[PDB]
Amino acid sequence: GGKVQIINKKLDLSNVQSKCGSKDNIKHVPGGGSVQIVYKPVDLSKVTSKCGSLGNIHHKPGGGQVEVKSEKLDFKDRVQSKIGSLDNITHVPGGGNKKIETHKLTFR
Amino acid sequence: GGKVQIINKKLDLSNVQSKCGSKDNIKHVPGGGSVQIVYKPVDLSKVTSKCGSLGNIHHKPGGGQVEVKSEKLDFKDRVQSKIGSLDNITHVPGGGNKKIETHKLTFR
Amino acid sequence: GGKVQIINKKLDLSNVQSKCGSKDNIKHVPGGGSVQIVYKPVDLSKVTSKCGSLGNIHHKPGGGQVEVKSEKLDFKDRVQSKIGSLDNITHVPGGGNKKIETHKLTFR
Amino acid sequence: GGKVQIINKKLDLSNVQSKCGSKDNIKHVPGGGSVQIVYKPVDLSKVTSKCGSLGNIHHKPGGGQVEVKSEKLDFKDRVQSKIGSLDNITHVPGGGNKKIETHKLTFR
Amino acid sequence: GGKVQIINKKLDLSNVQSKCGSKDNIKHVPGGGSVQIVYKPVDLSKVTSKCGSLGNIHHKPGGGQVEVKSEKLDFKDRVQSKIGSLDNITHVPGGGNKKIETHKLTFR
Amino acid sequence: GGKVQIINKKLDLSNVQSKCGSKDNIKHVPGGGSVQIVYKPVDLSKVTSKCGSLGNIHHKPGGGQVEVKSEKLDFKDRVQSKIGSLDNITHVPGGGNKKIETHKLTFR
Amino acid sequence: GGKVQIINKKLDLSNVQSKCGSKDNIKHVPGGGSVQIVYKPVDLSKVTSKCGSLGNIHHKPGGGQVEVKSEKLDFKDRVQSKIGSLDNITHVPGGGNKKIETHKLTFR
Amino acid sequence: GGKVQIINKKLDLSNVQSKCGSKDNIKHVPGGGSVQIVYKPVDLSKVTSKCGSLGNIHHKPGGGQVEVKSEKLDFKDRVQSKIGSLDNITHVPGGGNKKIETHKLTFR
Amino acid sequence: GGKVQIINKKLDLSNVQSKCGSKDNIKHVPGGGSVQIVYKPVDLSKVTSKCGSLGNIHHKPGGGQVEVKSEKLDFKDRVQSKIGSLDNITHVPGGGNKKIETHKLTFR
Amino acid sequence: GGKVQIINKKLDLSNVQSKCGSKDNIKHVPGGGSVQIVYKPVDLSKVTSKCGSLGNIHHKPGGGQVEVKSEKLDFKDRVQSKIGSLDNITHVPGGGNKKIETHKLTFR
Repeated sequence: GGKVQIINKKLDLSNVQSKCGSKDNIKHVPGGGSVQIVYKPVDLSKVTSKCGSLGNIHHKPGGGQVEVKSEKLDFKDRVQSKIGSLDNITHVPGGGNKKIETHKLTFR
Repeated sequence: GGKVQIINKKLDLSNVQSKCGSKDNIKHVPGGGSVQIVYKPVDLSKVTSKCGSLGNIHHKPGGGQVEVKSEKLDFKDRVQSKIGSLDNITHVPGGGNKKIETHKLTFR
Repeated sequence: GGKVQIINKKLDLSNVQSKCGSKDNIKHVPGGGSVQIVYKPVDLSKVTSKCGSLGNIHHKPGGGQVEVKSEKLDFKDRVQSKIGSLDNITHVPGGGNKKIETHKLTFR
Repeated sequence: GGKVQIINKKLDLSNVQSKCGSKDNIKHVPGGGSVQIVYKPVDLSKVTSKCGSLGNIHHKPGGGQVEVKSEKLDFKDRVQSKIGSLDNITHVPGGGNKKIETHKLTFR
Repeated sequence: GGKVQIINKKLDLSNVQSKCGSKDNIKHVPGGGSVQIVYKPVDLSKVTSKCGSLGNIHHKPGGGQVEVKSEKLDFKDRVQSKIGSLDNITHVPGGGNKKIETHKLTFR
Repeated sequence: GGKVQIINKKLDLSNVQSKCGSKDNIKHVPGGGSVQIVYKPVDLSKVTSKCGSLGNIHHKPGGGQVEVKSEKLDFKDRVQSKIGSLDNITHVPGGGNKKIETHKLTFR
Repeated sequence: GGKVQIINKKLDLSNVQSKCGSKDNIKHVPGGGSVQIVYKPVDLSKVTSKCGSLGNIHHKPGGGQVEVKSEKLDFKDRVQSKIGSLDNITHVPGGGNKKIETHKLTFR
Repeated sequence: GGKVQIINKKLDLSNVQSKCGSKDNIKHVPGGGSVQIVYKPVDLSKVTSKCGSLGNIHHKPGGGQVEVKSEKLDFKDRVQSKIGSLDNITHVPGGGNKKIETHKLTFR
Repeated sequence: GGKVQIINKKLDLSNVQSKCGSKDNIKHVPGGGSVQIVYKPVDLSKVTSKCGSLGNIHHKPGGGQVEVKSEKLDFKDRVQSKIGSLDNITHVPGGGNKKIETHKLTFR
Repeated sequence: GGKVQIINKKLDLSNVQSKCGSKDNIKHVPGGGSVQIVYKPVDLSKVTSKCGSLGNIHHKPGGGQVEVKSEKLDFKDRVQSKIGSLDNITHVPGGGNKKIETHKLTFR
């Protein structure tokens, strides 16, 4: 018959801030003629502010409980592909350029 | 017969802030002639503010409960594809350029 | 019959800040004609502010509980692919350039 | 029947800050004609501020509990691929250059 | 029946700061025609500020508990690939250069 | 009574070309925030092709002619002005820059 | 009574070319925040192709002609001005720079 | 009564070329924050191709002609000015620089 | 009564070339923050190709002609000015530099 | 009554080339923060190709001609100015430098 006693008096808590930056995939692209791939971004982040909070309360003297919490996250991947291919490209951001060529020949 | 006693008096809690930035996939693109792919962004983020809160209360003395919480998340992937291909491209953001060619020949 | 006693009085807590920077994949790209790949960014970060908070309370004298918490995260990968290929490229950001050629020949 | 007694009085805690910098993958790229690959960034970072906080309270005299906490993280990788290939490239950021050639011949 | 007594009075704690720099993969690249690969950055860092905080409290006299905490992190890798290949490149950031050639011939 | 005799027979004249480049004042300016002044460009150029042509023929034996050809071109200039002034300028073509200031104070 | 006799037979003249480059004042300026002044460019150039041509023919035996050809070109200049002034300038083409200041104070 | 006789037969003249380069004042400037002044470029150049051509023919036996050809070109200049002034400048093309200041104070 | 006789037969003239390079004032400047002044470039150059050509023909026996050719070119200059002034400059093309200052104080 | 006889037969003239290099004032400057002045370049050059050509022909027996050719070129200069001044300059092309100062104080 044990006793748990938690007395809180005159508690003044303030300014508990938790901030995170932006997570943008493809943003602000004025360039062109490119290949930009973001392949499978997985986000399991956690931004948390706790201020004067309590957890779970479990008063179970002499009990035979079975508490099971399971969180199975599977990301098995079998990737046999062709990602991000770019060729036969002429890219001229400059001005006043003359006689630019790009030739490709292929025989099979 | 144990006793749990939690007394809270004169509690003044304020300013508990939790902020997160934007998560944009393809935003603000004035460039052109490109390939921009965001393939499968999975978001499991959590932005939480707790202020003077309590969890679950479980008063089960001498009990035989079976509490099971399961969260199965499956993302098995078999990708055999062709992602982000870009060729035979002339890209001229510059001004006053002359005689730009891009030739490709293929035989099979 | 043990006793746990936690007395808090005249508590003044303030300014608990937890900040993190931005996590952007492909941002602010005015260049072009490139290949930019972010392949599988996995984020399990945690930004946390705790201020005057308590954890879980478990008052179980003489109990036979079985508490199991499992978190299985699987990222098995079998990647046999072709990532980030770029050829047969002429890239002229300069101005006033003359007679630039890029030739490729292939026989199989 | 042991007794645990924690008395806190006249507690003045302030300014507990925890900050982290930005984690950006491909940011601020005005160059072009390149290959930029960020392959699998895994983030398990933790930014934490604790101020006047307590952990879990477990009052279990004479108990036979079995508390198991498991966190299995698997990242088995079998990568047999071709990452970051770039050839047959002419790259002229300079101005006023003349007669630049790049030739490639292949026989199989 | 032992007794644990922790009395705190007139506690004035302030200015507990913990800061870390930015962790950016590919940032601020005005150069071009290059190959830039960041292959698998794993981050398990921890930035922590504790100010007047307590750990877990375990009052279990004469108990037979089994507390097991396991954290298995697996990163087995079998990489047989071709990472970061760059050839047949002419790269002229200078100005006023004349007659630059780069030839490659291959027979198999 | 002198005699002037000019006999031309079997004359085959071809390919007499006279070309000049462009004379542009302010052309192809993607930059900004500048002061670009072209003050009084005077052009008296002459591009001429003559092929099998003859000049003036003057048959004046024993004459008292007065032939006067005058071409007076005056460009007297008295410039007491303020040309091309540019100040109190912040010019940031770069990206990701922080906290740039430009202050000017004047007392008369 | 003198005689001038010029006989031309079987004349085959070809390929008489006279070319000049471009004369551009302010061309191809992607830079900014500058002062660019071209003050009074005077062009009296002459690009000429003559092929099988003759000049003026003057048959004036015993004459008292007065032939006067005058070409007066005046460019008297009295410039007391302020040309090309640029100050109080911050110019940052670079990226990721921090805390750049430029202060000017003046008292008269 | 003298006689001038010029007989030309079987004349084959070809390939008479006269070329000159470009004369550009301010061209191809990607730099910025500068002062670039071209003050009074005077061009009296002459690019000439003559192929099988004759000059003026003057048959004036016993004449009293007065032939006067005058070409007066005046460029008297009295310049008392302030050309090309540039100060109080911070110029940072580099990246990642911190805390750059430029201060000017003046008292009169 | 003297006789001048010039007989030309079977004349084969070819390949008479006269070329000159470019005369550019301010060209190809990617640097910045500078003062670049080209003050009064006077060009009186002459690029000439003569191939099988004759000069002026003057058949004036016993004449009293007065032939005067005058070419007066005046460039009197009285320059009392301030050309090319540049101060109070911080110029950082390098990267990663810290705490650069440039201070100027003036009292009159 | 003297006789001048010039007979040319079977004349084969070829390959008469006269070339000159470029005369550029301020070209290809990637450096910055400098003072670059080209003050009054006067060009009276002459590039000439003569191939099978004749000069002026003057058949004036017993004449009293007065032939005067005058070419007056005046460049009197009175320069009392201040050309090319540059001070109070910090110039850091290097990277990773710390704490660079440049101070100037003036009293009059």
